[PDB]
Amino acid sequence: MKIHVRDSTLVRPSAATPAVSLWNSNVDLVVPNFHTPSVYFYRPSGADNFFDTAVMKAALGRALVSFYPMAGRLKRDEDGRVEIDCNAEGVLFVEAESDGTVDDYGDFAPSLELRRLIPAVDYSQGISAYPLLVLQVTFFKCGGVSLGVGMQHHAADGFSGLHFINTWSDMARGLDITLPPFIDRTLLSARDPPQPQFKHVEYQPPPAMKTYEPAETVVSIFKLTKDQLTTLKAKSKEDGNTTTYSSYEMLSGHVWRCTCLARGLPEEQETKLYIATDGRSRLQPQLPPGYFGNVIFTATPLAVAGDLGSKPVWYAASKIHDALARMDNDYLRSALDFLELQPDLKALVRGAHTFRCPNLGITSWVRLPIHDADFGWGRPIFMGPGGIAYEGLSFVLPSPTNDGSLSVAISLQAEHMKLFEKLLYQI
Repeated sequence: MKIHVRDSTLVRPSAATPAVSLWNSNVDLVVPNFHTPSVYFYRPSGADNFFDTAVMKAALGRALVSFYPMAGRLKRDEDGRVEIDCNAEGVLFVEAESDGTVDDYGDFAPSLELRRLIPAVDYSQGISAYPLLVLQVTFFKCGGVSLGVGMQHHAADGFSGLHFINTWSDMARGLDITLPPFIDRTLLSARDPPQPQFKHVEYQPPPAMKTYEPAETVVSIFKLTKDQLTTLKAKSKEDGNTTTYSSYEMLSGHVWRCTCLARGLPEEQETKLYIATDGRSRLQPQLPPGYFGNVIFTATPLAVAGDLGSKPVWYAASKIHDALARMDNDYLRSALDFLELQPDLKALVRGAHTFRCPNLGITSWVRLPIHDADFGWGRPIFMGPGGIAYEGLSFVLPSPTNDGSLSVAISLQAEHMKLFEKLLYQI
């Protein structure tokens, strides 16, 4: 596929905004130095102004008035802590055309081909050189469009990112803002003095394999029907168990169990699962609605591969449930204090090393309004991560339709992926 840039421009807020330095909490700092990628695809609606970029950019400028740190730059304070200079220098907006088609992406498995639909960022010129948000509208030969989004993680987590994109699309459709963002991350300050309660399992080194060989990773995506999910949830009754687990818990346990078997892990091999969890739900007092920043904490259940394999899915689901249950306000506040006492927070950012065999990360977007980004020409037919970076990461994506199906997108070694698919459908 050939992609050709027609125009690129910095879009600034359409009205005055505060000229301030925005503090980053410890949760805003334990994030990649990258732009988190996501992509939206849209089919032609028949309209004559399909994804008119003037409509797009005007609505973007309005949205940036309320989300003004999105238009800022990173800088460091005197002590070297990264903060957001809310200088309204603007967001990058790229209009692109492609000699390919939306059909060329098939089932939209989030391979690294999607990265071409998001603007590239040069990280070699220091942290202030690039915008915090980079956007690309690509016009395909077939008439379809992709919106590619690259969001610098210090500014916001997925929840705030979605808040922004859906606000933007509302404004493109002529609406006013539904949920004003709340901008003040000092609500997530550590206690003084920091008083950690635990040696937080989520920042400890994961189990290892004892040998490594090299592995290319493939990315696939698999749909599970409503019927299949219902059947899966009902397996909680297996072996006379009477505790019920949620569909989320049962599916994540199922994926975990399937990954272990697909990878042929030895029976005694330990495995750690990393589950992102939104603290907005648990922190006390309630964070204001529309809180703008990062509030993602990690639940990390542990198991033995042989036990996951030889026991019902609800065994894995129970581990997941317990690991999530313990993350109440006290535990989240503990984690903030734990971070405060770390000497180097970027050392805690998880990479490919974290999610290699035997471990796994599962991110669920099933609860989230990811398809509400209707800019006036319809909801997307697909929304996903813009390329799963490495082996051992998975995303659970709700259907764009109301058929109650979902998709598991996952990155595995190629020899593992085929067994994985077979096991996933043994419901």
